[PDB]
Amino acid sequence: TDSIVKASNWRLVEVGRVVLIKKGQSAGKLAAIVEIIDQKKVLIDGPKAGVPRQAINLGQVVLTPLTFALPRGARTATVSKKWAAAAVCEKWAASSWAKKIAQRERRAALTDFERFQVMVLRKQKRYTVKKALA
Amino acid sequence: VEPVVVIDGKGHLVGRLASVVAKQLLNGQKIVVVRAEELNISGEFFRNKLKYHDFLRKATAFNKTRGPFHFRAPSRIFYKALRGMVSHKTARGKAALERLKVFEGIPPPYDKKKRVVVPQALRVLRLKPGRKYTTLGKLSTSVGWKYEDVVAKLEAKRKVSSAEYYAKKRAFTKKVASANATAAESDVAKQLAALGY
Amino acid sequence: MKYIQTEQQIEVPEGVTVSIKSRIVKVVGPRGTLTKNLKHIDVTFTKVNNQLIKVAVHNGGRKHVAALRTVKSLVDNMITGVTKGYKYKMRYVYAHFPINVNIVEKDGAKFIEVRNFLGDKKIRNVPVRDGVTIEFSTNVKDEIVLSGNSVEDVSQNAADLQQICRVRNKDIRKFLDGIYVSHKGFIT
Amino acid sequence: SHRKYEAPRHGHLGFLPRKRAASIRARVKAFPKDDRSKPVALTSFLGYKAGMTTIVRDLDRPGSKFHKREVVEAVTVVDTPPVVVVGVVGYVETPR
Amino acid sequence: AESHRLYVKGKHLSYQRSKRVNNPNVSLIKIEGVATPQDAQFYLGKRIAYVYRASKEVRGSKIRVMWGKVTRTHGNSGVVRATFRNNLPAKTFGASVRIFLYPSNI
Amino acid sequence: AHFKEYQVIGRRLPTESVPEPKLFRMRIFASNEVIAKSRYWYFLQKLHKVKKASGEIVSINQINEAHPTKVKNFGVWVRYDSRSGTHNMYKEIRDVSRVAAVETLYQDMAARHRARFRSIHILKVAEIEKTADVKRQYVKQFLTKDLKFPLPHRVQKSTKTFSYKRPSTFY
RNA sequence: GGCCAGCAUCAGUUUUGGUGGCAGGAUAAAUCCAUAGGAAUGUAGCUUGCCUCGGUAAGUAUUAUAGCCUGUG
RNA sequence: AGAACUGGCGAUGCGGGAUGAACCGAACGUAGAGUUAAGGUGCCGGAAUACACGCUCAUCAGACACCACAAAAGGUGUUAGUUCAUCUAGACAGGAAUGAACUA
RNA sequence: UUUGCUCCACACAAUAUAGAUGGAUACGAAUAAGGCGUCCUUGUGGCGUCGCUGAACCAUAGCAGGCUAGCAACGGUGCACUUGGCGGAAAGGCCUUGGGUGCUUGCUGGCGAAUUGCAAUGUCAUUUUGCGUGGGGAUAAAUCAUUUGUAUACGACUUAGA
Ligand SMILES: [Cl-]
Ligand SMILES: [Cl-]
Ligand SMILES: [Mg+2]
Ligand SMILES: [Mg+2]
Ligand SMILES: [Mg+2]
Ligand SMILES: [Mg+2]
Repeated sequence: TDSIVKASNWRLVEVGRVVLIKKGQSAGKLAAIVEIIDQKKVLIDGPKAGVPRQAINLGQVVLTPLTFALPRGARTATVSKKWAAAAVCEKWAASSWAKKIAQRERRAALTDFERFQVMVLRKQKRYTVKKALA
Repeated sequence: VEPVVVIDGKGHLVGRLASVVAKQLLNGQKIVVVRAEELNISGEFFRNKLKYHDFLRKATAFNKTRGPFHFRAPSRIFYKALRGMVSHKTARGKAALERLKVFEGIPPPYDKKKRVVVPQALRVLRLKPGRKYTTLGKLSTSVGWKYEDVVAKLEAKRKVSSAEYYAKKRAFTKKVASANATAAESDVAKQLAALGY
Repeated sequence: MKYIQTEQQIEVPEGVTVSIKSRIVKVVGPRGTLTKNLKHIDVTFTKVNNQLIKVAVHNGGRKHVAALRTVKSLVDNMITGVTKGYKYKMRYVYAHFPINVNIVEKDGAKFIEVRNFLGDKKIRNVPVRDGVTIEFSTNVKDEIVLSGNSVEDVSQNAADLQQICRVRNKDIRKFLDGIYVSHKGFIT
Repeated sequence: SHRKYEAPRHGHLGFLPRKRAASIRARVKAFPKDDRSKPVALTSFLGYKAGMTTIVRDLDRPGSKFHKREVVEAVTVVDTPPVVVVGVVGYVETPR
Repeated sequence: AESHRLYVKGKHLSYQRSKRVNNPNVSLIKIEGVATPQDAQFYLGKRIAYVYRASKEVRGSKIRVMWGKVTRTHGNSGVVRATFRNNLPAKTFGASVRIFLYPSNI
Repeated sequence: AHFKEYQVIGRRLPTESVPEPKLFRMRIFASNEVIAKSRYWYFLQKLHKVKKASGEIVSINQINEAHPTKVKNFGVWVRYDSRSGTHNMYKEIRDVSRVAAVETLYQDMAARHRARFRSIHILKVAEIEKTADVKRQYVKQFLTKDLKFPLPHRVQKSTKTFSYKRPSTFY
């Protein structure tokens, strides 16, 4: 018998935390936290996505589970080398969160003819799945 | 989008929910509110109890049956807040109020239907943690509502029936998901993935 | 000023097991078990090892931080309650009329009765809360001892016995008659 | 200005309105609280008022001046023939 | 198929108005799925028809139509302004209207 | 508004008796050049016997932040008028530029002391070069090594009136 | 040719988007690049004492197996 | 109650201040379109349950000029600030800060 | 009081719409925490996984949706019946057994459409009632007047009378 205490799994505001911008000119792009200014402001910089080094409000971004090692106050060139070494882009694209964003974009790009093909394929798949149930 | 929208009043601030519902009624949407006894009001219990006493002492001096009517039920308290946000003395206002139903608990006509929530009026999303709030069911009892225990007993019976339905539905969902899982990696499945579905 | 982070430490002895989930705290010890609901503080409990537990507040003000130390004290009292217990001792004080205190059983409710307080004909009855045991100590004149695992249960039960013997319509500086707590300590 | 002298109000405001009763048979609006650990029995009975008369009895009241002494009291007699059970009715609890 | 709809559902909210004065010549229309003035620019110039029923038949039908058009946007939440050949009756506040896809710029 | 920093150089009008009058400079935080020149004469009339009718503006130039992407700890000295009396204060602000620190200062003064723009004089804005020279505890707490903190109770924004699921505040 | 409408090409007034070429400032400031100096919320390395055979703890140490700051070009 | 200068009401509707002869905006033939003033945009009610940094929890909170009231004096409630002293040479309470006097 | 009253099916008229135009798609609780899957010693347990909105899921092709042929499955769904169980808070609904029958776009075919003339809701829903059909079901009361005084200004109330 050992003590049991449930643990929280919050995403921490820290240097090296990868964030996702949801508002502004850089919406939908990834950036890394470089330094914490105050409770609501941090300095971010994403070079790969073309996000300029800027001080941004924490209400403009969403923290992501990804994190990589990064010295405090690192410059744009240093961030780029660390970002590529950690392969942040590859790890992000492998998550279900990113795939859901990619699927949502694909849904809106469909044409009327392609939507007709989706219905035909869905009915064919439905016939097989319903048969397997019975 | 639904012809009838059923709102679960649990965990909703009364004033913010009332403003949302009043606008919906005037736009031509039918609304049904259930579990009105679980509504929340910002502020501690004593403050809201004091406020109702100020409401209780207002009445016509020469005839008490002419003055303001003080309804004690949780559903009618929410109705009072809602009627104040509608021009109820007009034909347009009367027609809007006929599109609304408020109940304590979940009556049989709606216990098998889908219930939604209003995020703008949710207490957990609006009030800062640590702020005091009052439950409408407890407030109504202290001012003369008689049917708190009856509703509580009926709600317990409904939850037992609802739990059995969910257990049966959950088992069926697991079987359906497995059928879809084993139907993947086929030619049809690959084509659907390329198109987003 | 919205302090970034504050922490407190809780020490767990060898024989005590603590289970905390969703601010529901349960402690198990040799003397028994205790439980407490803490869904009114908004704190975070974390476990370091089997011997240390930390409780923290993130971005809290002056009033919120003050309650963090209170939570530590409450859990500590639970832990020492189930490993050492609490013992409150009270003494009977009177000038002329002796005070007769006995244990009675009214419809299976385990009351404690007070007789002849300032020569009153009224019968004073105090309920005994669950988990509190009452014994009249020997080799000491006019002493009653209350013991239990919960400090709040023991302290409140002793407080009820003291409040029930208050003098009315008299100068209480002169009429120093009553039952007062004389020692607070541990069973062990 | 204030009334020159204070007197209690005439009448009781809790018996309003002073209107004719809806039916000649008055309604029983409350029944004794049920005790399920007892045999089934009625809680009320029906009868017809006949009149009043006078009785004499001893008084058993320690401490009273007229203790163990005869007193004269007025009584009312109600004619109560047995009633006939002709049906049952069931009620259910509702939020209304 | 089970559906044959070729229009977008809309609601008649009210007339153009200040706090105490209304203007029956302009009606405010809410379009489902539009919650931004930028989205509402797509529907500018589209024809609007209000369809209602009557007990008396005149030109071989018991159904009558009031025709209109979207003129401009209104506010920040996707509401648009519309004008009809005959002003919509005030009893239709909260009634459904049909926004067609013609004239088409696609 | 969004403040900008200017340098304003002014002089007294040249005269036959006294040619080449001395040049005076000061740094002004203002929304635009029109306000900046107005503020220049406002402070100059508190220090020298001169006014706009007897002076001339020589040059006004915008001053940009040398390192607009570096976090700095600024020490700010201010003088302001309350409802009864005048007081001097010292405050510390952590940001990436002087204009951003000054905008925060005006918001802070209005919020905590109800001081309007007309009642505030900025005596000096300087950057605290060294750590351990910070003397306000609400700034020192952000200078700790390997600072980390979560964001509990996340509240998401909904674009629809009705939701078909109970929201969660996990983060 | 009376009533009510649709489209196209124009004129007057106005509303809302996409996009191109130039000018100015510290001839934007930054980023980036080259070079010199410096420091700590001190990286590697090294010493020291407890340490469930590697993890901290504090001294040294200014780029090394991380980096950052300032000036100049 | 009685004077000075100017603008108003009376002789004047219209938008705003819930409501009001005088305040704010603006003065008026009959219509159409566009843009604004003062004032507003949770619902009544046309228009962001917009964005940003703080402050406040009241067992009689507060909420917008004219305007439909509140004072002296106080609070280890909470926030920021001024001056002085103690503290790395271990203070205060019984291992990092602490004490006192003041300001709003 | 000249074959009336009631229920069922459609036959035609009248009446009206606070406003159908693919589907109101059912756990509870917590939010400084949970959902789902999985394993065990079944717990305030271990492990994995999900969120960051319904932008979903289901449904969705055919004269507003016709007439026919074949293939592969023995599934999917509509209608009328039928077995059983459950639901009283306003239950008037939900689930299930069996066979009959129509459709099936899961796949492959063969004919039909025009002329509403370049758009005109281009009419496909459910509210109530009435008049004619035939297949069943059921054969009363109240009031005035008279009478009573437990009632009463008058009405009303309370009693009696084949
Ligand atoms: Cl009375
Ligand atoms: Cl009579
Ligand atoms: Mg009552
Ligand atoms: Mg006159
Ligand atoms: Mg007013
Ligand atoms: Mg509005």
